[PDB]
Parts: sequence; C-alpha cells; structure tokens
Amino acid sequence: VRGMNTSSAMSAFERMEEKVLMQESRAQALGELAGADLETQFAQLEGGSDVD
Amino acid sequence: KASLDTQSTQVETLKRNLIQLESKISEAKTKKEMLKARITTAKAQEQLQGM
Amino acid sequence: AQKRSEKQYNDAQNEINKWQRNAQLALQKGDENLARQALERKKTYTDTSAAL
Amino acid sequence: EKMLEQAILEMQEDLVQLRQGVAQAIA
Repeated sequence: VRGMNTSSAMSAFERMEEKVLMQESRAQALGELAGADLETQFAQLEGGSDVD
Repeated sequence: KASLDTQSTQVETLKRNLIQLESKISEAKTKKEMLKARITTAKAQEQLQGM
Repeated sequence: AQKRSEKQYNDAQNEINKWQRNAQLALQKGDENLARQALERKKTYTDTSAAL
Repeated sequence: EKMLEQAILEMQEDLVQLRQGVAQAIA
C-alpha cells in the first residue's frame, strides 16, 4: 500500500509508462515532422481542385 | 515525561524532514526533464559544426 | 553537365510556373497563408535558378 | 569526386538524428 521497493502494481506501472509515453510521443512527433512538408499542404489544395 | 518531551521534538523534526523530502523528490524528477531538453539542444548545435 | 543544369533550371522554371498557378488558386480558395508560402518558395527556386 | 561523395552520405544520417532530438523536445 505504501509502495515498498518492488510493489508489483506500482513497479509495473512505472515500467509500462516508460514505454507507453516514449513510443506514443515519438509517433505523434515524427508523424508531425513527416506531415510538415509544404507540398503535402498543396496536395490538400490539389484535392480541392480535383474534386471541383 | 521528560524523555517523551525530548523524543517528541526529535520526532517532529523527522516528520518535517520527510515532508520536505517528498516535495524534493518531485522537484528532482522535474529537473531531469529540463536537463534532458538542454542536452538535445546541445546535440543539434554539434550537428551544425559537422556541416 | 550543361544539359543537366539546364534541365534543372527548366524544372525550376516549370516548378515556379506551377507555384504561381497554385498561389492564384490559393487566393481563390481563401487560404491566405498558403499563397504567401508559395511566394516564398518561388523566391527560393529563383535563387536556385540564378545559382544554376 | 571522392572527398565530396563521402561528405554527402554523412550529412544525411546526421539530419535524421537531429530530427529525432527535435521530436523528443516536442514530446
């Protein structure tokens, strides 16, 4: 309850959150870097021209 | 009673220290995040030198 | 090498023409930021063309 | 050509590392 050194629930939460946060943030951040390209924003305008 | 009074003062100090320590550990975690960010910035500067 | 530079220069000119059309299209679309970005890109292309 | 060719390969890998660092900062 007080959280001795290897209290299985608390220790597991720590180890999972290390993976969980790093992976998810990497994917969002690298996804925004891959999506940063100006020509891709031009592809949204192109999709507008194409549908019209 | 005299022994209890002397012991009580020591106990109060210990309790105060523990409370301070709890505040301190949280601050240390925050410091690590700040430290990590500056290191990343330094690495970027190194890349410019390579160019 | 001369042909390659000319082709690159030609490509830059073609890209600039495409960008100009896109900039005009952006104004019609109503996205002010996109049009401004295209102009900046054109300047960069022009600089590259000048260097070439 | 040899001095120039080696340099080009090296700069690209460095850029990828820089991007990862930026992502971490963003994260």
